[PDB]
Parts: sequence; C-alpha cells; structure tokens
Amino acid sequence: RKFFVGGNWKMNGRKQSLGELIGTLNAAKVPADTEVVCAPPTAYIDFARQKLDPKIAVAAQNCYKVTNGAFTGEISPGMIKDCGATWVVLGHSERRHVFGESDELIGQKVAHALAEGLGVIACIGEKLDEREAGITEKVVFEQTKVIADNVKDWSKVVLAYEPVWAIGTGKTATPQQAQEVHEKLRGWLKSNVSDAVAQSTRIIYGGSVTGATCKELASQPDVDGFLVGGASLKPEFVDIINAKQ
Amino acid sequence: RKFFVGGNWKMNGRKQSLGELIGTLNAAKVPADTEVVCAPPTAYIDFARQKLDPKIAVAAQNCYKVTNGAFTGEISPGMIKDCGATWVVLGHSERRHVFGESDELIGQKVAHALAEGLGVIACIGEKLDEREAGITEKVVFEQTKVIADNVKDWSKVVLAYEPVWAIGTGKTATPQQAQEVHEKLRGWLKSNVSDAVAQSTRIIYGGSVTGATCKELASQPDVDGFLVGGASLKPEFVDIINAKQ
Ligand SMILES: CC(C(=O)O)C(=O)O
Ligand SMILES: CC(C(=O)O)C(=O)O
Ligand SMILES: [Br-]
Ligand SMILES: [Br-]
Repeated sequence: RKFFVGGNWKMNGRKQSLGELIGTLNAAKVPADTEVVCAPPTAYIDFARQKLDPKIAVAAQNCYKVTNGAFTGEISPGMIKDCGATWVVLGHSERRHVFGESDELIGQKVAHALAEGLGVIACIGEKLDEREAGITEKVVFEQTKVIADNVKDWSKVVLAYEPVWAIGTGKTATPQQAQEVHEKLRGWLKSNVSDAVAQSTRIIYGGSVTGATCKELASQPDVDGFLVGGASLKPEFVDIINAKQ
Repeated sequence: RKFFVGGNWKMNGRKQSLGELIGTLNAAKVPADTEVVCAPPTAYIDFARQKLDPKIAVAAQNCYKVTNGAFTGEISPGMIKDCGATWVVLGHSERRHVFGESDELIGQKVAHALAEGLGVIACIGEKLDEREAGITEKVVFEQTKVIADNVKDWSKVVLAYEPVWAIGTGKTATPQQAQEVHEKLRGWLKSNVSDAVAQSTRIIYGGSVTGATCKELASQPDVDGFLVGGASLKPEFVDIINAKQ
C-alpha cells in the first residue's frame, strides 16, 4: 500500500501565509511510493490548486450530497472538481461532533462524491464516552459499514481513523492503541468486503502526530499514513511526509 | 432607507455559468439609491469578486465565530475579507433548520463577523409549527434580540425576514403577511434599540419573489428589499433589482 499523507489545514490560513506554506511543500522531495494530499479552507481550494504543484493533490474539507440546490453555505463535488481538486474529506470528527453530521448524511455524501469522480478520505472514530463504554469496535465498524455501503470502487477511498476519545479529553492514544484499532478495521474489511479490499485499502491515522512521533506511528503495520491537523501548517509537515524514510 | 437587493446563489453554479451570470449582472444599470450584493458558493467567493464590478458587493453565505481554528469545513471573516468580500449572510434558514445552527451560535458569529469589519445580512424567521402556534412575534423577536445583542454598529447590519413557514410547506405568504411581520420587527427595533435604528435599518424580505411579484412586495412600507434565492441565478434578478422603478 502506497503511504498516504494528508494535510488538513482546517480553518487556518490567508493567501499570503498559504502561499508561503505551498512554497515549502512544493520544494519538498516527495519520496517514492508516497501520496500527498492537502485540504485547504473552502475559500482557497482554487487558489491552493493553482499554486501547488500537481505532485500534490488538493482535497476539499467537506461537501454536500447533491450536485446543486438550496443549501446556503454548502459546496458540491462538481464545484470541487471545477476548482481542480480531486479529493474530499468526509466524516471528519469536527463535522460529526461539532457540527452534528449524522452517519446517514455522511454515507449519502460518500456516495455522491465518489459517483462524481472524487477520491474520498472517509473519517471514522469513537468518542470519549464510547471508548470508556468499551464500544470502540461497535462504533467504528458501524461507521465503516455506512461508508462501505456507499462505495462502488475502493481504489477511490482512504479510511482515516481519528481517536476522538484522545483529542481534547486529557487522554493520550499510544501507537499501540492506534495500531490496535487499525488492525480491527482492516479485519472488518476482510470479513465484510473482501480480503483484497482489506489488503489494498490505506487506513491512515488521524490522531496527534508530530515530526518527533511520526516514524514510530508509521512503523505500525496497519498504519498506512496520516491525516495531519495542526502540523500540516508548518514545515514539520515535510518531516511527516518522510515518516517511512 | 436605501433599497437593498441580495442575490443568494446558494449551492449552485460552476465557473462557466457563474461567469455568464456575472456578465449579465455587470451589464445591469443599477438604479439610484439601490444596493446590490451577491452571495456565491464559498468555493467561488474570490472568483466572483474578481469578475463582478465593484458596483456589486460580494457576500459569503456563512462563516464561523473565531478567526482561525480546528473547524474542518468552515471559513472565517478574515478569509472572507482576504478574498475581497465585504458581507456575510448569517442565520439563513437553511443553516438553522437543515444544518442545526443555534441562536447562540448565530449571535457569536454576528459579533465576530462585525468586529472583523464585514457587513452582516442577518436572517430571522419562524417555522411552520411556530406560525401555527401563534408565536411568530415571540420567535422573530427573540432571534432579533440575539442579533441586536451582538451589534455595535447598526450601519453594518441588514435584517432579512424569511417566512420559513411558507417555504416548502404548502403555505403561501401574501405581501400583506410579509409586511405585517416587517412592521412588527421594525417596532421591536424602536422599542428595544432606538427609534433611529428602527428608521434606518433595512429589513429585506426573504420569501418567494419573482419578477412578476417584486414590485408589489417592494411597495410594502416596511419591506426594504429582498434576499433572493433561485431567481438570483437568472436574468430575472435584474428585474428584481428594479422593483422600485
Ligand atoms: C474536537 C473533537 C470532537 O469534536 O469531539 C475531535 O475529535 O476532533
Ligand atoms: C427549507 C426551509 C427549512 O429549512 O425549514 C427554509 O425555510 O429555507
Ligand atoms: Br491516557
Ligand atoms: Br396558505
């Protein structure tokens, strides 16, 4: 599986500073068999795609589930493609848990974005109370099932595990804890989709990762890369791109 | 009060067709004492601002309540300004009732967007069940109070009344029904802010409006313009700009 490093800029950046960040990223030497994707704020998708070299792909941070309509504040896959982006992040923990997006809606978005030709970074993960109740597997398997039920072509999908229980809670996820969930997710794909899909699908880690911790995380056998948050805004992101080196 | 016509493109358009629409709008002769604002999808704010003549202002369709942060899929006022837009629509019925945005959040967004120098088109309106229960005034007064509690400078605000009870319900709002709510809102401003604010604040109508109905709606004494939905994508929008002519 090709190592996959996504940089989610979240709601950060202006043209001057994003241009600067893009210069640093363009200058990186992307190692062999490594796929890099950046997700700018929605107001800057087109801007970022124009400035980033095509060796780096661009993702929207979210989209809606139909191609046009009466949805003030939304964007559609068709608009993402028209701006030159080729991916979308769906189901991010902030959309689910700050903005209330349901599994049903996420599945509908996945189906539409994939049908329209985008790749999807599909995010899953259990919250604090779910972790404490012992239902990690039940939660992430149900989230992954909703995604899988809306996928026709698994070559267009990357799964991102976010340990929401260890983000803003006082809990720390260890590399062994991350690996344990990634292994369970891969086993779900084996039993519910196929062994081939399990073996080829990238499952990237969306918890805390820094230049100092990325090599150990990347060495976990079922961790196939990262969906990076805050470090994606800094030159340290290049070190994370090089986590397997 | 300067007549105010906003065109909310909602989740519609691609570069080719939005460029076409912008050509039609640029070619319109904006009548005296008329203020025109267009709200493109977020992926096209910068694009639209570059192509629209400055005689037309650009609004974002939504924003968040801090200037940067861990809010995948959001944009901030600072980004809107960096893209050359000078307004934001806040509290739109689709954000409240499709996407679950609370009054508390809307008030926080209003405060931040205004502090950052944007104008705000602040939307209010009662749903079907609220209309049927007889609580139109209670609902829209509470929504307007939350907005007003977050306004330091009323010259930067336009209020938009959306008859949500008459959008997608089978009910029709008559011009007299729209006028009745606008008068009540203006009276709320008089009693709770000041007479001066009541007399100077534009209260625009955000229900159904077409070229065939816009002159009658515009003639209502407390209707100061429109926040137009679907007709804003068509040449008919120019007729609505001319509703007072
Ligand atoms: C911020 C946190 C949550 O929304 O619960 C997260 O997992 O990103
Ligand atoms: C669509 C409708 C609602 O969301 O209830 C509206 O008022 O826009
Ligand atoms: Br811990
Ligand atoms: Br009716």
